[PDB]
Amino acid sequence: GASKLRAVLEKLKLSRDDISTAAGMVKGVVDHLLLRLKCDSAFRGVGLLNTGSYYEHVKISAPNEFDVMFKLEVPRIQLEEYSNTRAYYFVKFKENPLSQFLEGEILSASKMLSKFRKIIKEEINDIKDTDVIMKRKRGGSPAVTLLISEKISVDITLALESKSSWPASTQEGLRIQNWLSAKVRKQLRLKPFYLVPKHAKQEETWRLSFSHIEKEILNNHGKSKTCCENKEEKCCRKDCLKLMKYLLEQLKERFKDKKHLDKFSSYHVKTAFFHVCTQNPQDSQWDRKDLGLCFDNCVTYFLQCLRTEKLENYFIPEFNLFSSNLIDKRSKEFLTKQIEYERNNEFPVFD
Ligand SMILES: O=C(O)Cc1csc(Nc2cccc(CNC(=O)c3cc(Br)ccc3O)c2)n1
Ligand SMILES: [Zn+2]
Repeated sequence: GASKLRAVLEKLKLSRDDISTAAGMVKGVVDHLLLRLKCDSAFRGVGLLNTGSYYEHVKISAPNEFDVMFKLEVPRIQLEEYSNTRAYYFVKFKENPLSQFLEGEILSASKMLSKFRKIIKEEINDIKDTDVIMKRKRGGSPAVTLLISEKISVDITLALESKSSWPASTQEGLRIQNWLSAKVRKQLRLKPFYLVPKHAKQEETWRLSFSHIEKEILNNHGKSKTCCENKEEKCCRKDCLKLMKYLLEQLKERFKDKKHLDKFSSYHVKTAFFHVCTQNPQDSQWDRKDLGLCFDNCVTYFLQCLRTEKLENYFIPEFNLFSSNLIDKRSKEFLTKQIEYERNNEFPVFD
């Protein structure tokens, strides 16, 4: 079966590294937006989360779809935990550039997104080169989506940066100690945390964002410092993640007409994969000759999470991604049925 898996990985590589003028058209549009935003006293300290890398995708089956984050440093920050949710907070301070966005003691996520969208939609009209259009949708983050030329899309998210100790909810999270080490857990937690506008079921809440840590773990994934740097040390961690992302993206497209899978995203997949990496910390548990075995095990864990209705957040342990108060049993049982059929028929959806 692994020869079908490696064929799927071979086809996914042929669309990645290919010659595309889109990755430069995206960078040119981003730089335009970022320069205009810096003119405003509120958005003066704005810039990309990972500079040099605009080319970031949530979707592995949609190369034309890009996803960027615009970070802004919020000093003198003070958080207040919304309704014992563990993940959702209000933003309070300690005259400030964003004083124009305050409502009582709480920072308006709506009025901040408002000025943010306003500026962008004006910067698009000042581009008579390419036909950029601003799509407006509800959900907090992604804040805005741009369509360059045709069928080339960029999702821009606004994130507040706090160069201070991560919230008390994260104390027992990121259990990488027996895999990536205690030294690494200490280092990563010394990095800043990001907050994106996100509505909790109105309330002007901000949610914790760990996108920078995710990329950090994925680009240095072995117990060995030289994992995947030589022939003797070749693992299948990344290919296992790639395939799980591709399976959920394919099933989501298959049943776009129904509404059962709308609630599932690559984040449920990545959270589940990191729990597997923790459970199997050795590089010898991910040898490249075991791709079929390793992936089936990844599929099995994700399935156990759907059936038991338990998927702990990788960063905030008391937060369950699969609780009944977020995703209904019927939707999880539909996703279980589809994955079980695919696995039993050696993944036809991959084709
Ligand atoms: O924006 C949406 O609707 C889709 C979406 C994105 S994160 C989410 N749920 C979500 C709910 C509660 C607490 C968090 C905290 N963060 C993460 O655990 C996280 C994990 C990885 Br791996 C990568 C980046 C992350 O920040 C997240 N839902
Ligand atoms: Zn490796």
